[PDB]
Amino acid sequence: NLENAGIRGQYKAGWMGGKPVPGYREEPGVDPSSTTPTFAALKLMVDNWRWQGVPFYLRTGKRMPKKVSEIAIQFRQVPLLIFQSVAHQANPNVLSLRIQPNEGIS
Amino acid sequence: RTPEPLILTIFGASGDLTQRKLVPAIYQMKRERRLPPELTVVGFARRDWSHDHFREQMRKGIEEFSTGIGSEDLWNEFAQGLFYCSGNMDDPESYLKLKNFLGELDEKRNTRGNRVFYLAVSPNFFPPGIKQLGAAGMLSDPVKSRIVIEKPFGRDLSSAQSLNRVVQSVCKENQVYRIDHYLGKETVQNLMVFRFANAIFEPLWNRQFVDHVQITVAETVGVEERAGYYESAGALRDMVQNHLMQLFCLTAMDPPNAIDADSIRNEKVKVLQATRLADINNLENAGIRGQYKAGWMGGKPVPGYREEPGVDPSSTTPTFAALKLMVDNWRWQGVPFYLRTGKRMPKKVSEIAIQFRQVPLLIFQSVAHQANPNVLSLRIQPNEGISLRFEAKMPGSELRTRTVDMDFSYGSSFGVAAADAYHRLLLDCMLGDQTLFTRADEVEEAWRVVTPVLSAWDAPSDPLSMPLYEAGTWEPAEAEWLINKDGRRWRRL
Amino acid sequence: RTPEPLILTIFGASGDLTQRKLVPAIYQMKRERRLPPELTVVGFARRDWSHDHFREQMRKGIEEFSTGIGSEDLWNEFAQGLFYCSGNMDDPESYLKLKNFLGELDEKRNTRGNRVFYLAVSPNFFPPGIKQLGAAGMLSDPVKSRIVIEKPFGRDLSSAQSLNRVVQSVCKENQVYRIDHYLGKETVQNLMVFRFANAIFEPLWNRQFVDHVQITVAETVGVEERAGYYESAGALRDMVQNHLMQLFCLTAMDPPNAIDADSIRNEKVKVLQATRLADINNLENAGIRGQYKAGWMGGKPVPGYREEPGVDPSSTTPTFAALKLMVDNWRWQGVPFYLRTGKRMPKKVSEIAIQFRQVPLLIFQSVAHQANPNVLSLRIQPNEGISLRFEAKMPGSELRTRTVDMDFSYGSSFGVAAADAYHRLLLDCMLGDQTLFTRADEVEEAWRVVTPVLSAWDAPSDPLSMPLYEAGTWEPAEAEWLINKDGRRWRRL
Repeated sequence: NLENAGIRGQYKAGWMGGKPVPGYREEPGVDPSSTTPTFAALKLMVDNWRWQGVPFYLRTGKRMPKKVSEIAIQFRQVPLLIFQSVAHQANPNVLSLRIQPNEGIS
Repeated sequence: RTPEPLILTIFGASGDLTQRKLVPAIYQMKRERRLPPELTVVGFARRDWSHDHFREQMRKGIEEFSTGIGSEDLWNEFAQGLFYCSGNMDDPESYLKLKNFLGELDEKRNTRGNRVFYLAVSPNFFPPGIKQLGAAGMLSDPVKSRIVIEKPFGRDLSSAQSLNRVVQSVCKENQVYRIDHYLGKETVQNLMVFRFANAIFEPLWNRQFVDHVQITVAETVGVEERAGYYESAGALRDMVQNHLMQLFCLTAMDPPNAIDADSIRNEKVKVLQATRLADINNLENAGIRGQYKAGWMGGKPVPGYREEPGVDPSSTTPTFAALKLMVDNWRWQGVPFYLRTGKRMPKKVSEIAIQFRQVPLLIFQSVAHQANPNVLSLRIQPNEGISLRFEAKMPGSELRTRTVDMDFSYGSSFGVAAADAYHRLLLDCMLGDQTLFTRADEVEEAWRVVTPVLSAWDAPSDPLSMPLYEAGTWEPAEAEWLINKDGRRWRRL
Repeated sequence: RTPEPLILTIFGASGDLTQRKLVPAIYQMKRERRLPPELTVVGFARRDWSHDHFREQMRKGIEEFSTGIGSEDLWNEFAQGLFYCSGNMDDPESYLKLKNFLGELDEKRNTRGNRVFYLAVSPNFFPPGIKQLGAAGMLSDPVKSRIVIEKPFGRDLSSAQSLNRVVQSVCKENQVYRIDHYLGKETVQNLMVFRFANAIFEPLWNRQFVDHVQITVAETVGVEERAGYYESAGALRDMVQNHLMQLFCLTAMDPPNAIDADSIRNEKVKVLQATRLADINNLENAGIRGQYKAGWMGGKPVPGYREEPGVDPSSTTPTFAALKLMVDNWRWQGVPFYLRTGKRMPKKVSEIAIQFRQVPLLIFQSVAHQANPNVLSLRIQPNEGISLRFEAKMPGSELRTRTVDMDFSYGSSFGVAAADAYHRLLLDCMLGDQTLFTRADEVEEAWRVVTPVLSAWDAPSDPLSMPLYEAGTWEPAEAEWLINKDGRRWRRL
């Protein structure tokens, strides 16, 4: 069932920077009623002795709000929850690298 | 090693089971020249007996329920030291007479002023006896006085708390010995020395590898001439509170920092403080009960529970009791435990099984597309030992894997066997250390853990709704559904 | 799964040991339907043989050095594929004659074209033979021609490099089989399955639980025959590079991702690429020589090394070795690997002993105050199996530990061994699977590892500077000093 490991897409008319932006099937050269995708997403898995059962999610696209590039790693949750605190403690700690403007490690 | 002179003034009044269990045992122990040569025993009952009267009564008992007297003059020498007093369990004059008796009869060897009171009476008599002892000021010096309390210690949370509070006001701790269940020596020590003296077994006890634990005990006799007591009892109040909940604490305990008794008991109390029923809201996911009927154990048919000498025609007393627990500390998070017990099962096994996780990925394909995970299977009785089960290669020309195993038996590869346990417990009480005697916090903890299901089951219901199982089968079907709902299986022993 | 029929050419045949090493094996294979009835063999070399002479000599060989000829009709049905074509080793005309003979045999016998070339010439003739074989272009198609080169693959690093360069320029590195070694299809697969199918033995294999490993291989037979063969080699190109460097690779190898030969060989080379001796500058902490003198064996006198036929009474060829290798990767950093071998030692045995570490802190008391740590004892010699030793409890009223072990022998649950290793080797060569053979990189890396000690010991020195051990003692005391310099002792075995 390929519908569980990938979704295509295409961008139509909208707004980018306060100025109207034409859709994909309007550009000077493209053929109306096309099928070439623009947004792609996947879900890969690794089968070895140290990455068993940890899914990887990939993404890309065009005409998104801003340029970035991230590699976000998310860690598990603590076993005991004595410090229940507030907001359901739904804030697991992550470690994110950056390969775009404002390079750094956070 | 060698204890000190002492006076064993039994407070258990006049009975049959208590004397039959105690007097032959203490006589046998004294015969084996281990206690100090000179000792005294003081008799207390609710009747008038001549010295020769109960002397010959005890002589008849010991001759009937042992191998007789090893010597002839030694019998009279031992009997010189067995006296009987007069009194009751409520009269203040009774304790006054006992005090006079002791203060006059302690002249021989002075007994160094040490005394101990072994108590063996009907459970309802503990509060009056302890209150009378406390008001009378029998024991004041906390160096030579001890008090022993026998089973049962209670029946529910409130009674246990009340008894603990009452006994706390009279004297401090380090003097009460809540003897009842006996998980004898040469088992607890064996488990410690096997677990905390190797460097290849300790790093394999985490949520990382261990996936599943389960503990089982099983009997064969069922119900016997003790119907008078068992008529007001249950599996929950007979085994799950006294034996299984100590085996579980011993299995899941943290490594202690010293070999002293205080550290071990402290660790046991700490671990038995994060255990809870799996599904407290709905008892149908964490509890099943039963009652055996229409048996065929052995070569002859055996009658059912509701139809035998001494019964309640419409009763609901259980005899099988599963359970589920789930510790949630920093080390055993998300790992379930199962407890099972019952009566009238074929074999009398009592084991502990640990099932490890599967390998992260299967390079090698086994037979029938399935593999048997590794298992450590510490056995308790009979033939105590340790077993392991790993995987090897079938001698064929293809990558086909079977399961082999290795064994180890204590009896054959070490000595022959051991001795009785009651004498060991009495000697340990004599010496003055408390390694296996429970403290007064874990009793309350166990009662708190098992209270919800106890209250739910105690409410009377339809007598026709009790699940039943024929004597010979392992379990009723509901327990099978409980275990199978997740994807595991009872170990067919 | 019987391989397809084909024709064999045996270069340098009709010599010595070729009959007893090939004819009985192929005869037994054919009798056991291992090959189709379309199998033929062809002789070679220069002496003027005869087809009837070939039949008579083969009959004599099978009668004398095998079970027998079985049924006469069986030999009649066999005797159609044994021809001969005399020719010089370095004669291109004889090579063209061989090609014409092969073509005629293909046309008549209808062998379908596929071929395997077997080489059994003296080891000082590989370059000319390979070059002249490649001159005529007998090896063009990929599955049509496989060439097997017998022991040994050179002596020093330079000779091996030259041979590799010569081989690389004639045929693709997919048909050359270097045979070599003797580890069959039992031990290798058994060890790999045991390591990579359990969920307990894997996490305890890195550098934070293991302390050191030892690998022992011992024999009791003397130099026996082949004095000329031994005098030119010594026990460093005979048993310490062929055999003893396979146990190391199999023991210290990272897990693979498949089963075919590619992944296994790649992992083996990757492991072998990051090893080195201990003290390269000073060769006194990383090597000891030896030589066996006169002694007692089996209650009978046995002469020393310098009394056999053909050995001059001044030779310095070793018959004992001892190294100390060390790995330098992310997993085995700082754990020595003591190796061993020898001759005339008693109790022929092989072993792989792994010794774990001690516990962080000790709270218990040892009987001998030694506290022997746990050991795994993988065995390869007869009585194969796995044995592990841990601690238990001394019966009595005291806390002491005593070392006891489990056991599991392959000879009880199994014992039906496979055929001769040579038969399986030949079958695998026919069908095609390079799992059990060696690539070029492995050979070059082993030679690079052993180069310094070999060069140092090859240089001439004082005739009486060889440390000496009599026949029967385990080793000269120098090896004992090498192992005791750090504290860990040689395994008593």
